[PDB]
Amino acid sequence: RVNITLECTECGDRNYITTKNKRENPERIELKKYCPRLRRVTLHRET
Amino acid sequence: ITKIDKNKVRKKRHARVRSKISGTESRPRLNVFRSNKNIYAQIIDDVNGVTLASASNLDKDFGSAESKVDAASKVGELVAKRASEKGITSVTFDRGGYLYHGRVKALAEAARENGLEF
Amino acid sequence: LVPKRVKYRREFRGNMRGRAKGGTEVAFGEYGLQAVEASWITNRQIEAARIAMTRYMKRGGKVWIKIFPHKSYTSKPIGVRMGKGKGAPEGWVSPVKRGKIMFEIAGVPEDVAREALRLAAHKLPVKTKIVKR
Amino acid sequence: NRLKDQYLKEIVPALMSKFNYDSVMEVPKIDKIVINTGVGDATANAKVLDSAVEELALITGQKPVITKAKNSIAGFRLREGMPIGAKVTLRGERMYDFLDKLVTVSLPRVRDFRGVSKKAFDGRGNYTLGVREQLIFPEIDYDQVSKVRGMDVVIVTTAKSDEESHELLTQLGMP
Amino acid sequence: SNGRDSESKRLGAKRADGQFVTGGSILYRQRGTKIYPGTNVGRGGDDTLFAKTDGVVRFERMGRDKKKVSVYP
Amino acid sequence: PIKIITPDNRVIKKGNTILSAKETAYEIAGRKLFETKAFSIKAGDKVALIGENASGKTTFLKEIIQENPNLLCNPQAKIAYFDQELNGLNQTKSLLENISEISVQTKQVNREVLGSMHFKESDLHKEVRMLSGGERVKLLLSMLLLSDANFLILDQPTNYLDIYAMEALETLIKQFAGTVLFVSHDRTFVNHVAEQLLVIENNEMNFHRMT
Amino acid sequence: MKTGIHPEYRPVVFVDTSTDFKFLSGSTKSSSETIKWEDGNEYPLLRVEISSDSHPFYTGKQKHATADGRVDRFNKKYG
RNA sequence: CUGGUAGUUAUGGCGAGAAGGUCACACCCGUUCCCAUCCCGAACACGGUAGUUAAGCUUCUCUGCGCCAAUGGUAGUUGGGGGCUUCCCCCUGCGAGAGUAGGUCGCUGCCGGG
RNA sequence: AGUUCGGAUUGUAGGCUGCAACUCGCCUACAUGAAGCCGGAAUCGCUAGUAAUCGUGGAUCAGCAUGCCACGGUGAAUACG
RNA sequence: CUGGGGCGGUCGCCUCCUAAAGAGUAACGGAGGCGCCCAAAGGUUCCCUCAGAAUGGAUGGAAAUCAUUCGCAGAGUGUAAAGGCACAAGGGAGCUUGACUGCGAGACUGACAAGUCGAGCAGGGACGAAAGUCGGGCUUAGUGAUCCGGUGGUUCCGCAUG
RNA sequence: UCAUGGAGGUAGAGCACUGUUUGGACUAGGGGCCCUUCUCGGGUUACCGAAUUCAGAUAAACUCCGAAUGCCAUGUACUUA
RNA sequence: GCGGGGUGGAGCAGUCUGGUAGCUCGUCGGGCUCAUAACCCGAAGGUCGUAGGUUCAAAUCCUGCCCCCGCAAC
Ligand SMILES: Nc1ncnc2c1ncn2[C@@H]1O[C@H](COP(=O)(O)OP(=O)(O)OP(=O)(O)O)[C@@H](O)[C@H]1O
Ligand SMILES: [K+]
Ligand SMILES: [Mg+2]
Ligand SMILES: [Mg+2]
Ligand SMILES: [Mg+2]
Ligand SMILES: [Mg+2]
Ligand SMILES: [Mg+2]
Ligand SMILES: [Mg+2]
Ligand SMILES: [Mg+2]
Ligand SMILES: [Mg+2]
Repeated sequence: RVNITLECTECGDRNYITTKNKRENPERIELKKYCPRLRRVTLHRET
Repeated sequence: ITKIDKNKVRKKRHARVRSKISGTESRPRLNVFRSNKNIYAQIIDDVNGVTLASASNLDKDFGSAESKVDAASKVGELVAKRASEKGITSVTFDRGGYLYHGRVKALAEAARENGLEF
Repeated sequence: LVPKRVKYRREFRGNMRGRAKGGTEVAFGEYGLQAVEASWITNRQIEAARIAMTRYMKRGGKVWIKIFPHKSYTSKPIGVRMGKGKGAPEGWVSPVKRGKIMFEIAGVPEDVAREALRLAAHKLPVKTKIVKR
Repeated sequence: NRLKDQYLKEIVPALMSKFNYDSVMEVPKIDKIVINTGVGDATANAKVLDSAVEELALITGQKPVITKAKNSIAGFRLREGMPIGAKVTLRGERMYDFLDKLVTVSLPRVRDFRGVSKKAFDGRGNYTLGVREQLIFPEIDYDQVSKVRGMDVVIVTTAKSDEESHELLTQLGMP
Repeated sequence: SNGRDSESKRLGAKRADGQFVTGGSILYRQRGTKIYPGTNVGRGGDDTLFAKTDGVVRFERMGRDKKKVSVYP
Repeated sequence: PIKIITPDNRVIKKGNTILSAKETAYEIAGRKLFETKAFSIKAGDKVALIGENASGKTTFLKEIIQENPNLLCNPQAKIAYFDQELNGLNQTKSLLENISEISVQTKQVNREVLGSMHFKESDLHKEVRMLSGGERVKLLLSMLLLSDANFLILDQPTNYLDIYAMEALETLIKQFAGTVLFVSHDRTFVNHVAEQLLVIENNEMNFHRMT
Repeated sequence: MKTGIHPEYRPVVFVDTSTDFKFLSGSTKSSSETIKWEDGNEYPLLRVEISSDSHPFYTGKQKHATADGRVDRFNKKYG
């Protein structure tokens, strides 16, 4: 169970921090979250 | 066996609906009651409880026999008419505890087609 | 007497204000022992009174002990200051209020009954009287 | 619809002229049959369901649902949520076919078939038995059964009492 | 062994029946819905009943074993 | 330490002929590999199989499991094979799946054997793609031990094992109730384990009840 | 019923091969035979041993009272 | 009158008993289409009215359970004052719970067919 | 090849003997088919017609022998010391 | 801190009782918990409802699973307890990521620091036909100042100018 | 202060839950005398006995109930600072 | 009350790191011997004090009790 920055793929800008269990979710999470630079929803993956 | 009462389980669902919907003058509730022979329908406000308008497949007018589903469409069109007459433009649909699948969805979309807005 | 299982070991002392809530009216037995003043009554006192009554009745009659020692009490040992926690439980008691019928008898005559209840009362820290159905 | 035809032809008039009903709808019917294995062995092996499910579906003609435990029990080494046995609900044409097959073919195949207990009534008007060993049914071979187990057969009725239920099942052919 | 407690959370009511109240005001802090939310009233994440429009507080009975609160201008 | 815990599969009589193989010259692409001089293998035999590289060993094992009539394994033998290149696993399945499908045995027993191979709780849901070269070997051997087999047959299990696991495997093969036919270029392991020897030399296969 | 889930289930004619009692009902097993019983339809034929038409509990059952056991055997051997 | 739809703290319910009806509400019939079930046309969903008031449902009867429910008193109590002070008594005001007399098979409102 | 090996053990039915075959005889038929796939540490007989091996007979005895005492048939290896 | 000091215990956060029917309320007063977890144990849309008993039943028994009946909750509510919840906040399924960005009239609490609730506005989305709900979880604990360092980013500065 | 409207669960009371408990009915089951007996099942024992149920007691951390007071406010009432 | 421990008959591990029963002596049996010992060959003997928990599974991790050896208290 670990804290996780989430960076945008179009920007590379770390828009969010959240958590995951590092065993039950062993991969870089991907989630669709708003990027305020672009002012649209965008796919963010873990760093 | 004690069989079910369809109407009672229907009203249990209808309470799930009504815990999130009620009617007001600005935006009444459009209730759909369904039977095996016909469909009844009403437009009512709950602050007052006067059924502002209505329609049904039991009337002396407009009768037809297209396996009850296009009859449902007719009831939708007819509440749309009879409500736009009395000034209503906006309401919240109440599926009565029935699903938004068949006769009910047909009623609804006939209303949406004619002069009635959700 | 003791309660077998207790949820909270340590418990406040309480009050004995007011007349007894119920149990003032002897119901089961013919004769009974009424408390006129309030007091605590221990399991030991109940045991003593019961045995004395039963010996004078020589295994006759039917006895009822209405009260039970639910509550507990602590005492700190000697040489121990105040504080550093509440004491350990030592004994079980019944807070008896005035009017309460602590003991009842059926199954024996007037004389035997009155005399056995008299013998019982002297083991108790409460002023009593004796009362019939 | 051998036995449904039979039912509506002969037994409803016969049974209502016996029990003297005030209408044609007081007359009993079979609502349903419910078959249930009751597997507890599945705590320790997964192959057992893999046998029983296929075997019921062959015996019955529609897939069984694996039922699960409502609560956890340590005396059976049983955690909640585990899969315990399977069941089927047969209604209509297939319950009638199942009774047809049953009395016609499989009940006689039992070792010493001298009928079945008439006292086995729930008190409300339904009946239950249990096939001790599933090889009694023809749809399944003996050479496929690694290990035998039984299953409860519930015959549910709209009958209000044991008498009416027994007469229904006697007219349909249950000994 | 023992001897720890938590800071008390100042629960209970915060405005009275008949008391005018500005929007957003807190009306009843609580755990769960010891008082249900009513008319012009919400329930927050921590179950607090707050007013949504300017108005006058009113405590009102629902069915027997339950209560609510409403705000009426 | 590691040691393997084996379920009591079947205990057929020591001395029963498990495999009768008659004398026969073999060839896979036409080219001769060797000549078998005939022999038999009994139950309880810890048969080593020895040879250089490209000697005919893996080929011979494939012939066994394909049931050449020149190599009659008796019935009730219950073969169980381990390959040099680990094809016996399904690279799709997790290992609890891969081993709970092929285990005839109880879940508890399945987990006991995995524990005896020293797989942690974290590992059960890993892909076979996701495993050490040694853990894959342990998977196939644990799967082989859960299968009800009375006749193990093992082409080079010494490959990606450490000292602890090689000692535990030595113990296994040396204590194993059934019968076993293994290959290994470890002289140490084969000396420690070999009760009997199958030898390929100069295109001549032979058999010896020696070490 | 759904599609694909349930097994092949079809109307099949049982026949008691003790007395040729014919009887239609649904099942999921050919027994590698077919007939056209009840003219107007094909039906596979799931032949079988004893049926309700022949079982002794549904019919006569006094049979197989063959010997009393050891007694007639003694008296038959020694007169 | 009846089918929906509401409000009202169960005096509104639970239970029991009785009468009626494809005008409606139903049960029922079927799965041919939509769509459906860890399986199942039971449910949902669709298409129909052959049989029925058995049950749901409408109406009516009841005090068995439940619910409500005073009056009077008792408890406890604010304030004041007394003592003999594990506690208690008195004056004024308020005032239960329990229990009892008694009430209850609902009461109001809207729309549509007949 | 646990085999047409092996032949136990058991079931049924027979035969003899003897007043009598359960305890408790022997033999037969059918069926069953056990253990055993050459024996740990140790230990025994034998130098020639012997050892090994095969059958036979006698006594005791109604019946009851793998035991005992005699019989012949076949017939070796080895002895440095 | 401390019924002298000391030993022993405790030191921060949550929950009950004490706490005297608003709130608050002490003690080396009585009881327990926390320093997490969950990628579904969240969001929505739809669906339904538990414990336990009575029997009837093949392995299967006091008690696995099944049928009928009774049953306002005697269950469950990730976890302590209190409050609350069955017109769900309890259970399944589908689709998803609102476990969003900017903020926030106004209130609670409160020495300060801080903590708490927040309708609603805008942006751009998820679910749903729609209404509408969604700024984590039934609620209340799950945490720690600055100073100093590190990482990423930036139409900021850059000791004469670049 | 008066009137009016409200939150609130104390005192008390009560047992409608949870615990503690008395007496009675009744019992799964344990101990013994045993009948037996593959101790299988019975004669069963007041020697106990989970629970279940009827009546009656008890509660700071129990509540179907529930005051007085005190608190919040509203008012134009009536005084007062 | 505080520490150690409780595992075949004895002494000791193994526990911390869940699947693994071990070392020495001894016991029983058979051999050697005139017999005993020693030696050689085989075998048995522990459900890990106990009652409950957690876990797929416990000597092993958690809890209560009961015992033994020390140290204190008395
Ligand atoms: N299917 C085949 N087709 C052609 N040649 C083959 C095939 N299988 C094996 N061979 C050849 O046969 C020879 C020996 O084969 P195999 O791999 O079985 O040997 P081995 O003794 O088991 O070797 P190793 O232990 O190194 O794997 C090699 O030359 C190999 O290339
Ligand atoms: K006295
Ligand atoms: Mg929250
Ligand atoms: Mg590696
Ligand atoms: Mg010589
Ligand atoms: Mg307070
Ligand atoms: Mg510069
Ligand atoms: Mg009190
Ligand atoms: Mg109290
Ligand atoms: Mg172990």
